[PDB]
Amino acid sequence: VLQKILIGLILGAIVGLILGHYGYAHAVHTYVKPFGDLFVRLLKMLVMPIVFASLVVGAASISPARLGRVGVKIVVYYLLTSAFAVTLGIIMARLFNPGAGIHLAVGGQQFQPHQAPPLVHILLDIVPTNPFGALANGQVLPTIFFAIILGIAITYLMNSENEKVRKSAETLLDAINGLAEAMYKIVNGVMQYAPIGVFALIAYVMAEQGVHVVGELAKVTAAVYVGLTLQILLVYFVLLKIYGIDPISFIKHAKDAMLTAFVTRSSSGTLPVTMRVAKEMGISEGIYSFTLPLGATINMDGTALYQGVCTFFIANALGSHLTVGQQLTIVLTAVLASIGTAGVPGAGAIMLAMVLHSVGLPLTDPNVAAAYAMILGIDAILDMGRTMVNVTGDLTGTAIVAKTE
Amino acid sequence: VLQKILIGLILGAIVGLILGHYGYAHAVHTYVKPFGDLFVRLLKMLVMPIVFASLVVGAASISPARLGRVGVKIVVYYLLTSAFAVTLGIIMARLFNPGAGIHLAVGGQQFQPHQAPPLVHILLDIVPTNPFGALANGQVLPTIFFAIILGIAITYLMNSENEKVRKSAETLLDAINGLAEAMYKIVNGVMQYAPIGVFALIAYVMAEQGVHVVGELAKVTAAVYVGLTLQILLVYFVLLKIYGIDPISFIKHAKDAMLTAFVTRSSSGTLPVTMRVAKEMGISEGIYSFTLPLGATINMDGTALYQGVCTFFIANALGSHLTVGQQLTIVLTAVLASIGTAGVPGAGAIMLAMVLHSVGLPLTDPNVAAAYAMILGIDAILDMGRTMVNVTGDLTGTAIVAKTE
Amino acid sequence: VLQKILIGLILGAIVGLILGHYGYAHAVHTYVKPFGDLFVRLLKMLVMPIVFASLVVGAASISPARLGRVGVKIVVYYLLTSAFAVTLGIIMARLFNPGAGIHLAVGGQQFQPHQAPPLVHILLDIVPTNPFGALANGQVLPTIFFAIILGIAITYLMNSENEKVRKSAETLLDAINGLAEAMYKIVNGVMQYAPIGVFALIAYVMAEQGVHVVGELAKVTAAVYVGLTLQILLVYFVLLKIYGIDPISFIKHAKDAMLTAFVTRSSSGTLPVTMRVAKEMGISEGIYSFTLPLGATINMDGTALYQGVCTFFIANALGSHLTVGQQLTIVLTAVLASIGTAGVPGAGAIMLAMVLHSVGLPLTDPNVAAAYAMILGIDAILDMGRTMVNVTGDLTGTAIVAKTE
Repeated sequence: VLQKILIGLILGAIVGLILGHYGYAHAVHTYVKPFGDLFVRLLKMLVMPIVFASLVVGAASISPARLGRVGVKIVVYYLLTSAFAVTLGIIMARLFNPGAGIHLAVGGQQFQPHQAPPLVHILLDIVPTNPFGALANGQVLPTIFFAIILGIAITYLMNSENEKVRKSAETLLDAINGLAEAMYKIVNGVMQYAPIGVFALIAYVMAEQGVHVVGELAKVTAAVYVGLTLQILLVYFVLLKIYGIDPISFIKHAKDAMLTAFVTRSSSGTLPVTMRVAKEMGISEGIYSFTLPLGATINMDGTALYQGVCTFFIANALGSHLTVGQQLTIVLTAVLASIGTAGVPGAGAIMLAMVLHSVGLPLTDPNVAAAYAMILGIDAILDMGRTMVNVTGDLTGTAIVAKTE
Repeated sequence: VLQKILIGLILGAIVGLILGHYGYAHAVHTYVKPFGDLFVRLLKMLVMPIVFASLVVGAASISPARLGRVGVKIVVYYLLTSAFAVTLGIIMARLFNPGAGIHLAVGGQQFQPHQAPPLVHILLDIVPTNPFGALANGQVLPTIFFAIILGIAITYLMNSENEKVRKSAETLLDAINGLAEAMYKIVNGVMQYAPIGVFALIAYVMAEQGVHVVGELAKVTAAVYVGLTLQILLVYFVLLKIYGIDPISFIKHAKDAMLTAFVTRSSSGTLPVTMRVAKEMGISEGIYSFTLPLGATINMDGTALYQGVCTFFIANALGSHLTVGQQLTIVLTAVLASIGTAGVPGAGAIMLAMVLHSVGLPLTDPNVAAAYAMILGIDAILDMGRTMVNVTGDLTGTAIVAKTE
Repeated sequence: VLQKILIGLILGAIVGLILGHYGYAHAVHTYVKPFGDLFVRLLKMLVMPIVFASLVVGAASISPARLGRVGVKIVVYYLLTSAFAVTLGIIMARLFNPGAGIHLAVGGQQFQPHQAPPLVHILLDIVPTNPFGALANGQVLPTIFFAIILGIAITYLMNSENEKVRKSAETLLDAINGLAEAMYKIVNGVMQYAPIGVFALIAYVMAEQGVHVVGELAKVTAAVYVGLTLQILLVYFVLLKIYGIDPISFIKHAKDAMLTAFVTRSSSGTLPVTMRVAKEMGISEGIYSFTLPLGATINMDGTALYQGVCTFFIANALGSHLTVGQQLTIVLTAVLASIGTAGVPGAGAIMLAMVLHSVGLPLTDPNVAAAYAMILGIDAILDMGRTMVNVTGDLTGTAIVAKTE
């Protein structure tokens, strides 16, 4: 499996890259990308039962602390891993270069989605209004919430005086587990397609946007991937070791999701695999159940590091000192944008504006707008990497709060 | 419990009221309404499983009569309680006078709701086309219907020749009961937040519309509340007592629903609590499972009483003789719009036009428009009261048909 | 039933027919059609749970072959039965004649549906993106797919070394079967309404379009019906008989679905009755569970026949030679459109264009557009017949792939 995917990944990225230089970009998109979609598709499909079932059951564990404790632990873990990652980006963007060379074609045309939901209508939006609707619409947040409340609820019912009560409660709680179980059985079968999918998936990415990783972009591309590489070593290997956990047992188990998350670019779409991985490394369904999903949307260290290295790239190709010292605002805003950024195909660059405006350079004065347009050119490239470091870091922390609680 | 809420209630009312007389209305809203929202959120959530689950189970009771009997009983009980209520509000509107004080500013703007669905595509719309969708979209009517057809079906399945058919039936039927059971477990938990919720809720209501209970409205305001008051004494207590049931054990057990319905204003959103109260006083799940939901949308004695007093208020501020003798039309159309009115936040005043134009005064002729416009200024206040009489009345007739059948 | 359904259909088709010849069409439509709608509503209701549940369960049978084998078989079966039907239409439309009587009214108006989703965005669209969304949205295909994958997934879970895995698996698998079981109990119940519905339903159709089946249209009408009849004897009996299964016993056991489908016109909405008929003749729930739905959208021998007799009707009123020899284009295109045509109210006529344009005469050349607009007059008439030969042949194919595999 891991060799058939790697065989696919490598020979793919190569087969792609050739065609992009021979001008077959469009022809890879009309013939190859679908085979790679059937994969992204066949994954998205498991996201909803798997997440749901494996968390109502996931209130197996001790309500008050376990969950509550595990939560407070991984939330603090998430925030720090995020904040650090942008700092490591901020620096990486100094060492390796963004780009001082002047951006040509002024006026790229970048729209203003200022109608950005008020923070209150987001936090309040975390409580479902129809667990069923929320359930049948994606919405892997309220769905998380309702699962927990339903789980905790089921647990209490089993400690009841009545024999009736605890019986029907265990019928349901079992049935829900049937699903939970049945779902992984699938994540496995539909993982076998991953080779073809992976190959076909990058065949597009490279033959469409790789054939442009040159100029100052090449510097940035590299300025990001190196920044990324370090985030794994300097942060995940470093925090794993001190936490009594084997870095090679880690990055060999999670070697499955690690890749899916890189070819798909959908952190959220990778969730079924990410969750099989956590399960297939013996973590309690009370941890990986409320950590990976809550994290498949909060912890985006990779995106944050990317947001840092990108604030400088526009600050350079614009001509500011990046408000030296007050680039701790970037450190902050990029942590705030991390949370927000949604784990869909490629919306980190979109949610990158909030940070850009915080350093002082809005997406409207067409110098900033036309420089941004260049970043968006090398984005299928940039994302892959960060959308790994995004899923990896969520496991790193599941593995921590694993041993811990 | 009832005290923690009562403390919050009275104290909130005062806190609000004062802030509204100092000009802090927009600050309560931006700050305090969300705590009251989180409450309504947390309830709206349980509305869908609770209704579904506790009704498939609800087909424990004897298919033919019980349901078929209890049904026809509670509809007659409902229609009359609604008719009585508007008559009682017409009386209450002649005695306590609405207001012959000539309408002020001419320019209210009220578009015509003529596109009010045909009765055909309303009755037929009671049969769901996708129980799963009807299930996952609110729609607590077709959902009611399916639940019963599912139950009754699960009932026949147990009396089967095969032991497998009867086994699986009892699996499902049980699992379903898990949810239902589990869902009340939450009604009790989420009930604990209510004090903070309640306080936060009226805090807004009063410091936004309470600080406007003046002019002719103050009369109408009171003209309505005194009517509502009687509707509890003269009808509910009187019809409770006569059927061999204790009015004080009633208002003692149903104290919870009554209040949540008063602050929420959501008759429908109060359904979980209301349904716990029904079970928390021993009505069989074969009755409160099909009376309260079907009642949270048909029986709205309060709205009809509020719809009575309000047709006159415009007949007074317009100079119409309230079409003496032919005000039996209000009596009818209000019983007809009662039904129609949906237990959402505040649509009694909207569904009022059906009754208004039936009396002769159309919502288009600027005089009526500008009359209506004032009533709608003091609505949060006006609604709270009738929202109570609305939930209350559903319990009353469920308590009647409790003893009867 | 059987005779009350027949008594309703016969007297109804007449009661209708009469009112039309006197001018009351619209009245039949305001008072009668609703009863015949409450039937179609009461069927459509069970198409979603009956389909899903009777197929997760339907992964009773041997994963590898059985399914796969059964699958490859029915598809070849369908593709041949379809292709034959049209050929049988072409012929039937050469012997019986469309019309050499020149189209009159030029000025009918037909908007070009050039936006016809690509075959790729249809085939990838067969895999759900949220089984729950697709569950709650019709989508009796994505849902078919996810069922099989959750069924097969559950089977393996049952042969698990753990006892926990195999317990919760059989709890779930049972709960699902409960519904599947319950859902047939209903199809029986709401099948009793059938005579009322049937009666009311042809009452409309006849008294609104029957009183128009005259002239070259009456010829066409007969040409399509004589053609359909022949598709039944010459292909269904003659293909049942050869495969060793009694025709009279087949067209006796499926006289139920056979009729609902003729009065409903919705092959898709008839499904629950079609599935009960399958079960009630003893086909394994692992065949009729994945042959009938994946047939209520792909196998439409009826539509296809009607598509050949129509492509001929136009090239006659228009005066072409129907591209003689190359009407095997139609033969092909029709089978291709048959698949596409989806078993809803009356859209075979809509999807007819693709065949027409392939033959040569597009729907926008105001001549063709006016011939076609006549065909669309006697449509629910033509539809009834082909919406039978449509379902009938979806069983015939399950009756073969029953015996064989």
